[PDB]
Amino acid sequence: SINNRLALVMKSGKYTLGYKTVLKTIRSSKGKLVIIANNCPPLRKSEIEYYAMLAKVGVHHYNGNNVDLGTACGKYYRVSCLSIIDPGDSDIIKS
Amino acid sequence: SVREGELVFGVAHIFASFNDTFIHVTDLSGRETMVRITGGMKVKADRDESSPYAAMLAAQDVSQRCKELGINALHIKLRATGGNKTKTPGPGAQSALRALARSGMKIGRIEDVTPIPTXSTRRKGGRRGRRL
Amino acid sequence: TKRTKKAGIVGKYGTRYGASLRKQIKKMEVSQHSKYFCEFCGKYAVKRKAVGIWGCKDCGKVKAGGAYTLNTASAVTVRSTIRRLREQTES
Amino acid sequence: DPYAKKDWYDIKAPSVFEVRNVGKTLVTRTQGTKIASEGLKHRVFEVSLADLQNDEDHSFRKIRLRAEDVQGRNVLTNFHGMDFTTDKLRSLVKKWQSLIEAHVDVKTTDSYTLRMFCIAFTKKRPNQQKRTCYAQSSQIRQIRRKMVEIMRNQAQSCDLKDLVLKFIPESIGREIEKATSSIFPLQNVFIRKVKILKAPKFDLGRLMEVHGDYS
Amino acid sequence: TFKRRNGGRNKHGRGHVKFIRCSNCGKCCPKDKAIKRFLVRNIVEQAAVRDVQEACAFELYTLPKLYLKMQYCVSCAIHSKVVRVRSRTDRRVREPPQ
Amino acid sequence: MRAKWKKKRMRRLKRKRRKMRQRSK
Amino acid sequence: GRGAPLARVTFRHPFRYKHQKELFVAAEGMYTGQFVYCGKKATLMVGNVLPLRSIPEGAVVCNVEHKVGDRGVFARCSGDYAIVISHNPDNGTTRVKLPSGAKKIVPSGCRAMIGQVAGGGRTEKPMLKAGNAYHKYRVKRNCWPKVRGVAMNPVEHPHGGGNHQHIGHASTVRRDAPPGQKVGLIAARRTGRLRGQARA
RNA sequence: GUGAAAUUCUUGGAUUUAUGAAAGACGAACAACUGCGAAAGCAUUUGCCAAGGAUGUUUUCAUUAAUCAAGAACGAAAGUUGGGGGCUCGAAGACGAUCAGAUACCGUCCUAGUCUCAACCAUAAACGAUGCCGACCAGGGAUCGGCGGAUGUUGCUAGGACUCCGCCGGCACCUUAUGAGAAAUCAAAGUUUUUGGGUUCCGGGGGGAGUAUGGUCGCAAGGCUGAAACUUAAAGGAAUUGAC
RNA sequence: UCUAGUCCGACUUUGUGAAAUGAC
Ligand SMILES: [K+]
Ligand SMILES: [K+]
Ligand SMILES: [K+]
Ligand SMILES: [K+]
Ligand SMILES: [K+]
Ligand SMILES: [K+]
Ligand SMILES: [Mg+2]
Ligand SMILES: [Mg+2]
Ligand SMILES: [Mg+2]
Ligand SMILES: [Mg+2]
Ligand SMILES: [Mg+2]
Ligand SMILES: [Mg+2]
Ligand SMILES: [Mg+2]
Ligand SMILES: [Mg+2]
Ligand SMILES: [Mg+2]
Ligand SMILES: [Mg+2]
Ligand SMILES: [Mg+2]
Ligand SMILES: [Mg+2]
Ligand SMILES: [Mg+2]
Ligand SMILES: [Mg+2]
Ligand SMILES: [Mg+2]
Ligand SMILES: [Mg+2]
Ligand SMILES: [Mg+2]
Ligand SMILES: [Mg+2]
Ligand SMILES: [Mg+2]
Ligand SMILES: [Mg+2]
Ligand SMILES: [Mg+2]
Ligand SMILES: [Zn+2]
Ligand SMILES: [Zn+2]
Repeated sequence: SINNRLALVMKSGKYTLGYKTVLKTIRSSKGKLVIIANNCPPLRKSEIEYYAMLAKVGVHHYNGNNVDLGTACGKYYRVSCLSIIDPGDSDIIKS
Repeated sequence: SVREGELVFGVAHIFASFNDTFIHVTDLSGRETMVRITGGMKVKADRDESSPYAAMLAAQDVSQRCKELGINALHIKLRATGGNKTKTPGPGAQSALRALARSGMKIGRIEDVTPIPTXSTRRKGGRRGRRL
Repeated sequence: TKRTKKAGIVGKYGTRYGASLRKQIKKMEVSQHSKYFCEFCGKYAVKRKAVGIWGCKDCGKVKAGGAYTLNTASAVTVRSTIRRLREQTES
Repeated sequence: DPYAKKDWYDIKAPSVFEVRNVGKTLVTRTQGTKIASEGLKHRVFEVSLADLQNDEDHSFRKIRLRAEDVQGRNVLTNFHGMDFTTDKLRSLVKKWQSLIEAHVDVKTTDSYTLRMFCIAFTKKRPNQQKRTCYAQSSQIRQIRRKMVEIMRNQAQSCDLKDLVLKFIPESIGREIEKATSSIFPLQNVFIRKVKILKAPKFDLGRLMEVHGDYS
Repeated sequence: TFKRRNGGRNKHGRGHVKFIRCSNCGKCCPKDKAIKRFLVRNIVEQAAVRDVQEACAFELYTLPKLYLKMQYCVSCAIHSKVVRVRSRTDRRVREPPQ
Repeated sequence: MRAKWKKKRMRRLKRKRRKMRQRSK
Repeated sequence: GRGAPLARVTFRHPFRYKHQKELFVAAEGMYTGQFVYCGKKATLMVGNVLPLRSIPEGAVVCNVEHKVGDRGVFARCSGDYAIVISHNPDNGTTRVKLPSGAKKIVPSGCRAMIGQVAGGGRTEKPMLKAGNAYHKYRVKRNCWPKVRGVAMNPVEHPHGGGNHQHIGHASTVRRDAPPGQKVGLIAARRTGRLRGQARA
């Protein structure tokens, strides 16, 4: 899994958690990698992928629902998707 | 339609239990019974149905009937009770096989076909066994 | 404080119907009135509307489930059984 | 009396084996609502491979032959599996050594579905001093894995006729022993049993390929 | 008084051993405690080998052997004389006899 | 008397006392 | 009056410009917004409706048709289902096990929904009250409460009358008894507590 | 089917033979003075999930430890409630024998049960009849796991298999007394009147009695806790000679 | 002493074939 690599970003890199901010980062090209939970709404999932394809940004499908993704990020709220602005330590390379 | 010298092989199913003996002759497929004589058909007491003497008489009748049908060679498939019960052939197995050999029948390939479970269902008698 | 030692939710029946029936109905009384995890939105906001019908308060998804529980034991077995058969046919 | 109305028929084996005169079998003569050919169809005959191959070294192996067609007085059979004799298997299973068994379901090019069973035993070295030749469970799993892989390859490519030709010399057994020697030396590597789970519907054209003109 | 160091069975470093059923009476007995004998003999008794061989339908044929593994309980082994009561000194001898 | 059966006898005797005492509460 | 929930499904009409509304017995696991596929080539997933010919052996199905096109008569109650046993390509028929445990032959063209009927386990919960039974049958039919025949007078029931409440004759009555005489255990092959293979 | 029989089945085709299918259970041989697990217990294949001992280590923390009232987890079989399943076997019940009698042993049929799920029960000769941690004190071979060294063979792909030496850890066994013990016997049950490493549980003649009572746990079956009055000169352990 | 219903057989609705067996 990518939990170990993701944990490093939460304390050393830059990120935005949530659907509204993820679109903002894709619009400004600040997002380098988009992670989406497996229970994300199908329409929302397609929209994010279309945005990422338009901005030439890689998309990775998280192995879990929004609950697991938030916990892996060291937070107490569900996250359907997130964007990585700064990889921090070898997060975008091996993905 | 058999010429002289040619052997017409049959299959003799010998079931040698400790209470009775069966001498069942069939074809190679086992789906066509030729003759079937049991030790109980040659004795009057229930105790002698499995005796070697009863098995010998049954074998003699089987051998005579086989010749009438043109059968002169027999494949032997001996078996005990099997299953979860005793695997030891009864006392009439040796007598029946020897009697067939001494009646003009040419013994073919002998095999043991006792049903052997690869595990099995629980045996009767309880965990303390048959107490005598 | 602890209002009842063991009766719990079946305390609404007072002294009626016998202890065994109250004990027997307690399992289903607790389950049918509890919140269940919503696989779609990820919230514990699924409650029974009617027998066999379970709707999520947040996302509005309505699901057909068990009479008193969202997922019956046989429901899980059927899904795995159907999944196994589909893989063989789709091989 | 009942035997006076039975007609004897000869059993013919496929062209794979040497001797085709398997034996003779009888059946009640054709009569209304009971056709003689129907009674003889799909009859299973168990005969030692020594008789078919006329070699006493193969007495330990039995061949299952089932009737396919009845052309005149000859019953045309076909390979329907094989198995060891009870004495043979009981002789190979000995104490102080490891027993390894494997099974695999494979489909031949003729749409025949088979279930081959393999068996092998650990072998002592000439200079070995310890009384046992046990193999570790991890080694057993490695050996079993190679048994399955080799069995699939030999059966998934060849047809039923060619596959049976490999059982007589036990070519598959030698290949398994050669491949697994790097893991643990083995002895008595055989294909213990072969089952015919699903067979393609009858086709007289293919049946006569392995049968000659017995007229 | 403790009669045997092994307690009449063969169990070390394990709690439970599944039982087997006595070949004679069917009594349940732990496998490590049952008396086991592996009997190998010709399927045809020596008194009938000559007759069967003369009637053989093949030029060469080896009579198959009968392999039977017998598992007895203590009571049946003693009664059947598979094992006998030995003196206190001779009980320790574990090597099979001649 | 075998200890197991003596134990069985006492257990039966305790049921009668239990039932004979709850008869009057 | 029906324990099993129902599902409203909208279909596109094959040749008319309009929507086609349908009402299906809901299968366990169905949810709103789910896509349901009906036809010969529909995939084997819970909720889809397939002909028995396309359903492999051992599958769990519900609302199975008895006649091709009758739209489902079998295994419709909550928590009930049918099991596909085997197929017979020669006869074009299929063997299924019904909820009662009986095996039946149906043509392979009969359709069936994959899965079991939702709402199972309903009957496990005790009613505990006459009023709960009253509400249950208030929406079914006029069959509750039931008065025992032995509590009636002879004029209105064969079991009525007598200075003690008792049947007075065998409660097992033959199959051919005329209406008004056929009360009690009708054509009973046996009576009493079902012990042993009887209760299988 | 039995010592012998009978209950029982059978020309309406029993038993027997071949083929095929279903059902449920079980996992033979391999299988051992072998392995794993806290114990109970664990044995068909492959995949997945988390966990673990030992070994190796010139890695890291630096006393964080040992044993434990209270309080907790697990705990064969049987049993209890309900659903499923219900082959085999089979308490109770019935019957056939045997017998002076036979509610038994033997035989035949069979209910609960035996399998599974959910929830309880917490007891076994649950035994190594031997609590756990630590040090020391004979010899010997075999075996299981890991590692180090040496060596030349393999119808084999440095390695594996085998051979030889050694180290650590484990299940055990064999000889022996310089030891211990009432002895049987024990390499610990040794290092104890030359008495003291640490710590928990627990016994005080035999019965009454694991009974009465109270409390507590359990749906129940019962579990845990647990007396007294009174009675008795023995009961008991190991070993010896006889008789049987 | 009867009867609705119900079960059962024959004829009727009721035609086209085949095979086995049997009678004249
Ligand atoms: K023993
Ligand atoms: K009413
Ligand atoms: K009533
Ligand atoms: K009355
Ligand atoms: K517990
Ligand atoms: K060692
Ligand atoms: Mg005795
Ligand atoms: Mg919301
Ligand atoms: Mg090794
Ligand atoms: Mg003694
Ligand atoms: Mg251990
Ligand atoms: Mg134990
Ligand atoms: Mg009522
Ligand atoms: Mg009145
Ligand atoms: Mg009246
Ligand atoms: Mg096995
Ligand atoms: Mg092992
Ligand atoms: Mg305590
Ligand atoms: Mg338990
Ligand atoms: Mg205790
Ligand atoms: Mg103890
Ligand atoms: Mg302790
Ligand atoms: Mg202990
Ligand atoms: Mg070693
Ligand atoms: Mg010693
Ligand atoms: Mg002291
Ligand atoms: Mg005392
Ligand atoms: Zn939701
Ligand atoms: Zn015994």
